[PDB]
Amino acid sequence: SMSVKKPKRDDSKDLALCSMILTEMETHEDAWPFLLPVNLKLVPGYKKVIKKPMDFSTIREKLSSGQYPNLETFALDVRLVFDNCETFNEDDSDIGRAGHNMRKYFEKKWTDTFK
Repeated sequence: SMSVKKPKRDDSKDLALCSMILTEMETHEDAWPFLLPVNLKLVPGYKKVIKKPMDFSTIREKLSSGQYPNLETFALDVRLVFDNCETFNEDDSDIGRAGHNMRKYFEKKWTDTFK
């Protein structure tokens, strides 16, 4: 509350550390469905159904330009990419499997870097 704060957790390396995680997600062999925005002209239904499209290149640009206020808003966008994927793709598809795999890969790196 006013003049009552928990001890100050050091957040000075968060930017650099999120950048490293995102590099690792970008270079994963199963990243290919997620590297670029879904083409809303060429994929029927996507625009209407997925209210908030997100992809790795859009996260990279937001990160590099100071549009994440803290590490939690970064994680929310990464999770949005996988939540979108699950909304549009059957589990038993190459893309649906890719999204599950990448979500796991991310959540481990997230815990090991910060928790």
